Amino acid sequence: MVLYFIGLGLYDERDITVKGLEIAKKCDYVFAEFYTSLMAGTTLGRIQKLIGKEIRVLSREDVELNFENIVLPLAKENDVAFLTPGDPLVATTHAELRIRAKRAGVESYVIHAPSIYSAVGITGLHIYKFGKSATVAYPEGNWFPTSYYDVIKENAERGLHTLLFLDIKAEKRMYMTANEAMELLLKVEDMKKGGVFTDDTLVVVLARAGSLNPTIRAGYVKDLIREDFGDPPHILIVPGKLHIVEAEYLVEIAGAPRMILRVNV
Amino acid sequence: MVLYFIGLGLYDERDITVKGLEIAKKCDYVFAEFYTSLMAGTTLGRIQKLIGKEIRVLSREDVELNFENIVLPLAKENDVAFLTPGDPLVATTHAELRIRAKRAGVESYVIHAPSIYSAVGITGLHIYKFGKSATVAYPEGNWFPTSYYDVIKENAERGLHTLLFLDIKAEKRMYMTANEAMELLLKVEDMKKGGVFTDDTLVVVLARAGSLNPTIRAGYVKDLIREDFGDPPHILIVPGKLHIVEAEYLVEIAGAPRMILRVNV
Ligand SMILES: Nc1ncnc2c1ncn2[C@@H]1O[C@H](CSCC[C@H](N)C(=O)O)[C@@H](O)[C@H]1O
Repeated sequence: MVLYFIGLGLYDERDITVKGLEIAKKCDYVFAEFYTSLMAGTTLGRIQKLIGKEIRVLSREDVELNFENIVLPLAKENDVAFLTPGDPLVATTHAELRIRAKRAGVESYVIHAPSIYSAVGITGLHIYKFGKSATVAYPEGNWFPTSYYDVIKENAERGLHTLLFLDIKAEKRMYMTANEAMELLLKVEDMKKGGVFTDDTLVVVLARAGSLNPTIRAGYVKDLIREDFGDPPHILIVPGKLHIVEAEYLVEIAGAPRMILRVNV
Repeated sequence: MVLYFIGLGLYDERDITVKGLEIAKKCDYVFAEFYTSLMAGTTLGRIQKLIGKEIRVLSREDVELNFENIVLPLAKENDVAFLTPGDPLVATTHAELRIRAKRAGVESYVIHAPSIYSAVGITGLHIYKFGKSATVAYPEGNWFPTSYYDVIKENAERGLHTLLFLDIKAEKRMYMTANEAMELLLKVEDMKKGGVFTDDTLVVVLARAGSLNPTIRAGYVKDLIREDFGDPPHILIVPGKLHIVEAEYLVEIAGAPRMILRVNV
C-alpha cells in the first residue's frame, strides 16, 4: 500500500532504470500520463509489454483534478505506480501530488529516470553554466507569452546558458519545434528590441535526446531557423559566453560554424 | 568500431537504465571511472555481477591523459563501454572525450541515466528556478576559495536556487558533509559579510538521491548545521525566494518549519 512515481526516461521504453522496471513489474496497478513530454521512440504497447502490466493512461484533468479520486484510493490497498516521461518531477507539477498522497495517508516513493534537464550535457555545454530555465509557450488568442525572452536576457548578461523547454499540446498531438520557438523569439525581439535574440544569435538544438542518434546542431539563427531537425521533441538552448572547449565540441560534434571558435573573451 | 558512454545513475547498481545494461552486456570490453564521483549505494563487485562482465577501472590520469591509448584502440575493432556515475557528459571534462573518439575514427553514442541535476527535483523546488551551479571546495594551505559563495549571492538576488556540489576525494573516498559545507559558508560570510549565508538562511539537504529512502531536509542553518543527515553523498541547496507550492512541499515532505511559509515566500 504504497505509491511509486516512476520516470520512463527520454526516448523509449528502455530509458527506464532497472530500479524502476523491477518495481513497476511488481505493482498491483499502474497508471501513467503522457502529456508532460513526448517519448518519440516507443508506444504504450511496448511499455506495457516490458512492465507486463495494463497501464491506464490519465489526462491532465484526471491528474490535476482527480488524482486523489482515481489513483490514491487504490494505493491505500495496493502497491500503485504512476509513470511519466523523463523524470517525474522535472518541469512538471507532479511534486505536489506527493503532498496529496501524504494527506491521503499514502506513502510515496520516487524513481528517477534520465531527464532532458541533464541530457543537455550531450551538447558539450557545461551544465553548471546553465542559469534560469524557461518555457516557450504557444500564443493563444490575444495572449502572447514573452517572459522566456527576459530569462534569456538575464542569463546572457551573466554569461550563463539558457535552457528553453518547448511547448506541448499532447491532446492535439502538437509538439513545438525549435524552428517555431525561434520564430516566436524573433517576434518578441521586434517588440521589445532588446538585442537579445536576432539572426546573429548563436543557438543549440537538441532533438530526441535519449535515442542513439539524436540531432545535435549549433549555429546562428539565420541559418538554423529553417533547417529540419527531425521529429519532436525538441529543446532550444541560447548559450552564454562560451568556454573554448564548449565551442570546440559544438564545432566538432554539432557542426557549428568554425568562426565560433574564436571567442571574444 | 563503437564506443558507448553509459551512465550508471545516482546511487546503486539498479540506477543504470535498461538500455544501458543491455548495451553494456553486448560490449566486448567495459571500462568505468570512479574519480568524478562514487556509487555510494553499491560496489564494483555488484555492478560487475549485474553486467556479467569484468570491469576495468580507470583513474583520472587514465582518462584525461591516456583515453586514446587505453580505451579508443579496442573500440576500433570492438564494441566498448565507458561507464560513469550519473549521466554521461555532465562532468565538465568528459564531453571532449567524444572529440577524441572522432579524431580516432571511432563511433560514439551516449546512453543517459539520472543525474543529481535533475534528481534534486525531489526537493520540491522548481527545476526552472535553479541558477548557476557550483562546488564547495575545502580551503587548504594559503588558499581559501570562495567563488561558490558569490554564485549563491548572484542567484538569490535574482530569486534563483543554488545547487551546491560538495567536495569529494573520490580516490580517498572522503566526502564533504552538508554540515561542514554549512560551517564553511558561515566562515565565508564572516569574511565577505555580504549577507548571503547566515544562521537564518534557509537550506535544503538531499542525501543519497536515487535511494528509495533518501534524506530530504529543509530548515535554517542554525538548526540544521549540527544535524545528522546520514551517510553520504550529501548535496546542499540554497533556495531563493520560494513559490508557495515549493514551501508547502518542503514543510510536508522535507520537514521544514511552518515558519518558512511566511518568512521565505
Ligand atoms: N528526449 C528529449 N529531447 C529533446 N527535448 C526533450 C526531450 N524530452 C523532453 N524534452 C523537452 O521538454 C519538454 C517537456 S518538459 C517535461 C520534462 C520531463 N519531466 C524530463 O525530465 O525530461 C518538451 O516539450 C521538450 O521541449
